[PDB]
Amino acid sequence: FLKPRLVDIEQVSSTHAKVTLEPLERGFGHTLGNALRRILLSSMPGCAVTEVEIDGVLHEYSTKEGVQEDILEILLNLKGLAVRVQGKDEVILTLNKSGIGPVTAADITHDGDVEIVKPQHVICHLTDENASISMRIKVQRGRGYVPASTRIRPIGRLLVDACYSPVERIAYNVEAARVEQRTDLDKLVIEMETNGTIDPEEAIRRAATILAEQLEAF
Amino acid sequence: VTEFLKPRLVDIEQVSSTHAKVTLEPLERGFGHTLGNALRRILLSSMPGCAVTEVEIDGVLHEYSTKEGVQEDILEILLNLKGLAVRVQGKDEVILTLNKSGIGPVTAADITHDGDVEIVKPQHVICHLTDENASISMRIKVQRGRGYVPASTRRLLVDACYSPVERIAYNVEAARVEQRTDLDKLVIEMETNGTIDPEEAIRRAATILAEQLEAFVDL
Amino acid sequence: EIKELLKLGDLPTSGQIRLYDGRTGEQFERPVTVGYMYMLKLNHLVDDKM
Amino acid sequence: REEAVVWDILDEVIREHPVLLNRAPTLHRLGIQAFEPVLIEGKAIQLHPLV
Amino acid sequence: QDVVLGLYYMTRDCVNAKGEGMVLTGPKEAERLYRSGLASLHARVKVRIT
Amino acid sequence: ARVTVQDAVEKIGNRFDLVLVAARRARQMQVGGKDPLVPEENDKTTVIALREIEEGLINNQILDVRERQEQQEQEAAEL
Amino acid sequence: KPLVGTGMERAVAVDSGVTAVAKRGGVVQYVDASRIVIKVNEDEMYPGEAGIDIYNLTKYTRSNQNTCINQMPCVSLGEPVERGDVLADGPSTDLGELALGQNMRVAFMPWNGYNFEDSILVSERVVQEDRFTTIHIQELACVSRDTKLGPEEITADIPNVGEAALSKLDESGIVYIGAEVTGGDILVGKVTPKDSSLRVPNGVSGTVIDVQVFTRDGVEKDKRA
Repeated sequence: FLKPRLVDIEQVSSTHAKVTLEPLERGFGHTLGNALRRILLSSMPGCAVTEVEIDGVLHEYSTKEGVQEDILEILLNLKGLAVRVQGKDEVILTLNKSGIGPVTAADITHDGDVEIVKPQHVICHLTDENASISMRIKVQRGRGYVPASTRIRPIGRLLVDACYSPVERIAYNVEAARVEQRTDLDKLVIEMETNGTIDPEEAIRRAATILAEQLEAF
Repeated sequence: VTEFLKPRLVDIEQVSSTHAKVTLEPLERGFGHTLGNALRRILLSSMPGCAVTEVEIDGVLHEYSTKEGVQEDILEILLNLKGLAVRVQGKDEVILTLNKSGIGPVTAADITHDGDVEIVKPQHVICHLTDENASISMRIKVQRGRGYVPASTRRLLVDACYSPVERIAYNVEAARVEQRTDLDKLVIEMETNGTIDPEEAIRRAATILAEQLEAFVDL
Repeated sequence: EIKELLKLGDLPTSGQIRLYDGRTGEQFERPVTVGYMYMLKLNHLVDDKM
Repeated sequence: REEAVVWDILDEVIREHPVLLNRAPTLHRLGIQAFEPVLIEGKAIQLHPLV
Repeated sequence: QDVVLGLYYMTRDCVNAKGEGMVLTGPKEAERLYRSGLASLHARVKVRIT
Repeated sequence: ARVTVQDAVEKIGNRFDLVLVAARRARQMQVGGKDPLVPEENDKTTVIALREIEEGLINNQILDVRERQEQQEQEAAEL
Repeated sequence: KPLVGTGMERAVAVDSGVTAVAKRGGVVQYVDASRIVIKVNEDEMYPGEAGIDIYNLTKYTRSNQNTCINQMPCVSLGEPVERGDVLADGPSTDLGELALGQNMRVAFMPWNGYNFEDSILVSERVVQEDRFTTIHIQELACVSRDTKLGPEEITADIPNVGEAALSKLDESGIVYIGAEVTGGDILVGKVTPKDSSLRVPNGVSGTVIDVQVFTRDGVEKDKRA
């Protein structure tokens, strides 16, 4: 029984990559690929915005004079955000912007251990010469999907549903490997598509660790 | 964030021997299917074991033939030989002999013992002979392998049931922890051919899967 | 026209594609229909009827 | 107030206490049948596909 | 309408198979053979049954 | 611990007298301090009454004779 | 937008009245989340009383069926618009095109009986993306009649009820705008001469976004009003 090994990592794009597992015994390819796909899609840790505190907004069903979107759309845009904080498990960001122009993700005055992987992600549009917004973005780690109406105070906090799942599409593939004199040795190619806030090798290693921990029961 | 609900084998209650039904709970949401499918796929097609591969009957040279004094046909003899569960030591493959003469059923206890090679179910019948002058003698070939190798893949050809398991079928149903809504409760039902225990085969497959996932485990 | 428009991309002309099961990870042994249908949401919500 | 133990008491009053599920047009006598309840999270009464 | 379709697709034979002429030694072995992807669900075999 | 009661119906064959007999037994086991003759398995009184019917050591005649011997013992207990 | 349509969505969207269609073509001088300003071209201006035209969008308000009608802009700043074109889509519209639902990636197959008779099996990505999560603005009234023994007051103090339930209310008995009020809380504290305060119905969440107080003449006011 030969053991698989990470032999190749193709970072073909900024987000989606292609790891390669080789060699695999005949039949083990599909088993490991499906188990890793299920675990990666289900249980990978990530960071997403949880609470937003805009200064002049009391509830997420109002509007602010100067922005081009309702506060609900801004909350949806912040829900669609990516970040890869390193040491902390809960960080409060901030955003101050004035004048006409789109408010991208680059305008967040990120701290040292905050890495916005897509600075050009547009959040909202300001259509006034002198109209400033001040949102106190809160980011924390987690796992899976935790909606707002299920977790666990002031009337200035806007709760945002979070999706702590860096992965977006996992597709594996089993095919014959390049061994010198042998057949029935599979080569697994797990093509994953994250949002950039996780390293593919780290994701595969963590999925394997979770599977081994689960099988430690017997 | 990395805290996961660790399952424990709540009960390993077993039906009559080689029919144990394992049930562990509570699994994380979706992990029941993952564990069950992985264990089933490993136990079904990749397990070490020993089984009869080919048998050369002294008087039979064609699969569609009949020997006088034998109430069965050759196909039923091959089916009986396939169900012959055997256990072999470090020797990779050996040959047993089945000389028999006289009226009476031919069970698995009437085979050449060959020393270390042991039959786990000697009461398993093979042939019935209806004539005193009728005799049967064959040189069965038992080989050690991994999985299921049908005769269509490869001097009579017998399908090789290398895997010690006989029927594995998991079943995942919802179970609740004291506060969380939806979890999984893996219920594994396993039958073997007697050469190995079911609870032993489950941990054997778990070890096989765990050793595969050690090159890239965070430890 | 539908089949020609499907062939304009890289989709099968028959409309049906191969789907793999999400849990067992093995192929459904028949090509199944996959496409984009426009789903509504009628306001016969369960919470207004329970 | 729905404390943490009322659910642990509801599981004891409902263990083997059947309920009658009746559809609106009760044409024949099989339109009213009795089932042993199983508590689920949601708001929809699950019904066995055979009946 | 769905159990009927399942049992009609399961209990039906076509004249070809992944493995057709093979002879099986029990329903449990038939399930093991099918779930392993070694023989199609619509084979034409001779299983020994009790 | 109970799905269908066909065997208990076989024990007392009316399927309507069974309901009344089980009701009397379960009411004796619930309001009265009487104890089950079979080991209860965290079940309700009705299931235990039906199970005692299916175990064979209860019916209308048995319930009546038990109640009557208890009544005569109670009458004698006044002294 | 519906991927497969009929081309009648344009007429239904424009000629319904829920979307703000431009009256005279021009250029968007100032686009806001609740206001659109059109600088009409000089050929479309009258000699007297020319100026410009202002479109006041209709923000979150209650419909007859307790749904939400909310016009939102579809044009960008400094974008040349022509006469009779959509400037802001109403409820369930996309660039002046009637869009009543979402394009779901369906697959016709039996799946373990969870779509047995006519049921649907919806993936969790659909609820993660909030594609079908809708808003339901509903109004709750608390009238104050003057029955026998005297009229009724709207004070924030309620007998036999602690301050935990009265935390959300202000000093005048009316809940603050923006409260995350759930089922069973207090919205308006109304007392009956010897409690009949308005409470949110059972099992319904919410977020107060409007409080309007109508006081009959003769009563001066309450400070919240």
